[PDB]
Amino acid sequence: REEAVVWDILDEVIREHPVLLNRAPTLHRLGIQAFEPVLIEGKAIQLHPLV
Amino acid sequence: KPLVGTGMERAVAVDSGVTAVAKRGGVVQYVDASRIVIKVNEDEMYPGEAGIDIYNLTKYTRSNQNTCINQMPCVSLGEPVERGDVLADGPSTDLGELAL
Amino acid sequence: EIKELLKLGDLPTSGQIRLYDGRTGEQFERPVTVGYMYMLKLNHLVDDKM
Amino acid sequence: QDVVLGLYYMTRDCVNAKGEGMVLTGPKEAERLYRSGLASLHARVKVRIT
Amino acid sequence: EFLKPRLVDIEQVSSTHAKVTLEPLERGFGHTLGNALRRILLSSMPGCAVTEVEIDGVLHEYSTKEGVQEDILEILLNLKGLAVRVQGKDEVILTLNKSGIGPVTAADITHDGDVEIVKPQHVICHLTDENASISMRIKVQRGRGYVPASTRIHSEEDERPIGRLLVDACYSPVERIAYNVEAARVEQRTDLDKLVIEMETNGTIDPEEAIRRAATILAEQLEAFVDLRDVRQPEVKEEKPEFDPILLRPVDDLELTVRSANCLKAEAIHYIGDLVQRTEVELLKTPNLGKKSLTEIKDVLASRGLSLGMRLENWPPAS
Amino acid sequence: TEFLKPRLVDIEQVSSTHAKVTLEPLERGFGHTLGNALRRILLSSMPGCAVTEVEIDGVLHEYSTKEGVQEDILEILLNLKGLAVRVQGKDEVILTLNKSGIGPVTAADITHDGDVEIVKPQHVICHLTDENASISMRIKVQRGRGYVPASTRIHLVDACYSPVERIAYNVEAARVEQRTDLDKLVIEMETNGTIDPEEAIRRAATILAEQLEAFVD
Amino acid sequence: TPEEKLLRAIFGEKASDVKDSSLRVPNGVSGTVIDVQVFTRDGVEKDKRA
Repeated sequence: REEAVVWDILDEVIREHPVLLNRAPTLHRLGIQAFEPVLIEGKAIQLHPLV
Repeated sequence: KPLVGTGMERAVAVDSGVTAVAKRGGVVQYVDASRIVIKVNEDEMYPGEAGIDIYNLTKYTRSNQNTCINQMPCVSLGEPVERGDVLADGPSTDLGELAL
Repeated sequence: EIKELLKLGDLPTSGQIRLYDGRTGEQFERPVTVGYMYMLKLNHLVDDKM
Repeated sequence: QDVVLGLYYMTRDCVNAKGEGMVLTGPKEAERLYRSGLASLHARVKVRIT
Repeated sequence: EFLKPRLVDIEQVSSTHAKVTLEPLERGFGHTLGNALRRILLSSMPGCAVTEVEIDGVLHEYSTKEGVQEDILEILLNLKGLAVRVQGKDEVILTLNKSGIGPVTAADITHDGDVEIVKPQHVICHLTDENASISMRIKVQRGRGYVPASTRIHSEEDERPIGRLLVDACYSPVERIAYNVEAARVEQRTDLDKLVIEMETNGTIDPEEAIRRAATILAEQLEAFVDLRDVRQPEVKEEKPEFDPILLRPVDDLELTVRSANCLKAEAIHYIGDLVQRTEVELLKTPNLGKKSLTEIKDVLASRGLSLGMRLENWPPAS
Repeated sequence: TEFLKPRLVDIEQVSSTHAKVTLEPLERGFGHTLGNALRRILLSSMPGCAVTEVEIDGVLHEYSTKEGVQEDILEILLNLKGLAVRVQGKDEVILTLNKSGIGPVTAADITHDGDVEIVKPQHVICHLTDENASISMRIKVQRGRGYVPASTRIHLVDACYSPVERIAYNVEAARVEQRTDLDKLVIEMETNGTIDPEEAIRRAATILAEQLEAFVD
Repeated sequence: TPEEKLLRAIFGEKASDVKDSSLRVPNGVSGTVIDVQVFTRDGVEKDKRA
């Protein structure tokens, strides 16, 4: 139902829970890296520029 | 329409089927978002069956890549058009030019 | 011919003007180029990839 | 790339511009001088640093 | 130990465009109020613009009226920019009617005491066959900023009118804003400054009206800025629902017959927490209920798992 | 029509002079407009009292040397800018620095006047070397709105009137349950000690309200 | 199963002999219906809408 109550729950489960980001040809171990997720309005992934 | 163009855009729009190009030169009898009727000039008009050229327009419809392909009339009621004139724009064509 | 058509348009030959940051309202150092570029949206639209 | 072009233009100097030659108590008031358009970003200056 | 500005000559030059000037400005406040006003002028200004539209014989944006040379998708995209101004009302449904081979302008609408069509030449569509004829119920609301069509279905709850084609809402009458502070010396003062705020309206806000309601917001925002009370919220809401939530849904959800649908409006029963507690006794004495009329209600309460007429010594709690 | 005014605002202050305030949820664009407009008033047009002119005892010019002090003349001018002055009923006061002997001349070593309040008597003005080393000068504090350099006087110390040592505003996204992009405005400010950051903003904002006394209803 | 059986008996649902296979709109994509076609076997009766 996407009840608005759930959004506040999701932010709890998201906090200290890393996710893994991996881009096309995995060449060195830095091809997969773990980030802490920040919720975004939009359908694209936001990737820190230094990485 | 491209502000910065090359000149080819009219050739690509017309030669690609997407646009509706006048068969015979004449004057417009009726203009609908649906169809366009051309009352043929005498010179180009065949002797028998007389009559008018009637162009039925393609309206909102699915493409191979799920984009929409829709024709629109680019002339107004009772305007002179000659044979080989642009009668209706396809999608991503403006006024006879190719506007991607 | 471009610069000449800029004259007729009463626009600088540089192709550049000064701009102001809409947030702080202050000037942008250096002239920046502004102009019109025909641009396409290609059909790698996000809400198909996601 | 974008980010380094940033710092370069910042920590760079030109021969003569706003703020030429003055002296400031510390970094804190060096920004104060710039943000208000009194000093140029790149002008030769003695400042107290620690 | 400070000064304060005010607005001297406001100089129109078109219905759409005018340079309003603000004379008593101190050193630098020019660019300070100047930028911080453009920000609140380009966004937060009130505006009315057409929200929904129903047209005679058309079912969706993507069709073709007979004898018109636009497509519904184009006529809608023409209305988005129809520039109206209304006064006491908040949502007003205008009506359009015209026949015959002829450009239907904005003037061809019908007038209401509050409707001012600030541009009556504005093309809406063209007819093209002698006895072709269109009619539409255009509905205009008034809000703030940009409410695009899509977000305008989550409130649903029966917006069913298939005819109503929703158009993207451009609720704002600012087109483009531009200040420039030229220096202006009142005869004696070291150096004060001017502020020419050149602006470009759609025609339906008179510059002074605007620039005032602009400064108003800045106040209410800065209102909380003055002191800073570290403020927070109570929070910790309630985690104890007694009854089953089903008793908090309206009686529509029961999917019942029309003669029985209005009848619970009558005898004062919206939520089913009241239909739940009204026995069969209560029901012959209610307007228009009988042998065929009440068998219907004992059957849609069975499927959902409730019964007619019981108690709950606590209805309904509690805020 | 009606607007959005913020809720939840936490001032977390580090030291009494410095403080960091977070304040959500602002309407779209309202973080930058309030942020930038308040930065300008905090920095540029903020009433304060700093040192403006210095006539020296021993030498007429700012490229000379005083016997007994290793800090150059241009050095002490900077120390003067870093003295925080606040006058009470008096609009202008001028102090005398009377101190001599082996050791640093602090700010508690200045004359204490009735309408004078030195916010840091610890502030180091200049050091004194061995033997005797004589120093007494007249240093004129002035009252003004802003930061006025020594260079702008045509007919001398840069005058740093305003209490603000540094201001920056950071605008970040804040969500309100079912609102997508709102602003969270973080103001960080450092002061010269003559007024605490919390109150500094109050009057800072009051100033901007006073200028709108012509349009609001 | 038992607990499903007991549940059907408490709330009285006539556990149907037919599965739900209906064509539904894919999650996230949203638009306007503009056309419906029905193709029927030669010799099966065209239903109402068809």
